[PDB]
Amino acid sequence: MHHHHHHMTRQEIFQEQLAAVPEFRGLGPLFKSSPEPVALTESETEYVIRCTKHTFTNHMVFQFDCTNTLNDQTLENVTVQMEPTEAYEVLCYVPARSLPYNQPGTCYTLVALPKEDPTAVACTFSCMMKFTVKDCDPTTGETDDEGYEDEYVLEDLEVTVADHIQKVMKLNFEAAWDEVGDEFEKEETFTLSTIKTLEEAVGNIVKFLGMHPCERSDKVPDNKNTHTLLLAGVFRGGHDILVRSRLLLLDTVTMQVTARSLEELPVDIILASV
Ligand SMILES: [Mg+2]
Repeated sequence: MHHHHHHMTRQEIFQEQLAAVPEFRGLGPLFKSSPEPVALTESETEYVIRCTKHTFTNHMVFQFDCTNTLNDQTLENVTVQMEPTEAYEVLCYVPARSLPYNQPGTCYTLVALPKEDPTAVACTFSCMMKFTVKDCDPTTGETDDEGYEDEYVLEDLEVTVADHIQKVMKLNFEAAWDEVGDEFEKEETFTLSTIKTLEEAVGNIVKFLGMHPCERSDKVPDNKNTHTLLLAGVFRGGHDILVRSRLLLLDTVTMQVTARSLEELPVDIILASV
């Protein structure tokens, strides 16, 4: 046999970084990280704040990679305070100790996932940078050690169902469907009373759920007013979540959505979210 060398993935690298923060020691394995960050300030403003969402089994860590672009200040003890609309609970802030001009640094916010009503995955967080400002001379580097506390309002951060699911390919959706079986199979019919094409309905569902459309089911053929969308993912904690939507277009769209998993909670989440 030929022996390959292991190359670390993006997820393995984040896992290593996060396992090195003492506050995150008991979170269990990293489940997923958002494939691209979100900017929480407008372009060409004082700060660049790039947020990556890291999902664990029962928690989420929000990583903020932060740049102070102003040459007449250094920021210290920087966090991004987060206030949720729903029952996510902030547990810990890990600050960036120092943000000198044009030297990026990372802070984190740790939150628990909703316990009492675990289907409540949608949440909006009001975000505010909190920090100490120390004036410094742009040319001399000289810093005034008498700092003061300040804050800076950021854009809201949205968390959705797509943050709790990792997309996964299934080449044979029906085999996967059968393998999971029907112990927690649930179906709900939804009326999409504003939507007048199958293409819009399918595109919207695929984007919202953040699951993988199997067997080219994200492509609607011409001459058809019926269609079946087949979606696959893995829910946090490692169990597959599979969704079938049977859509019918008559003036507008109606659909029968069925979900299967070995775990009841993701099925409930899909149906509540859609
Ligand atoms: Mg200034």
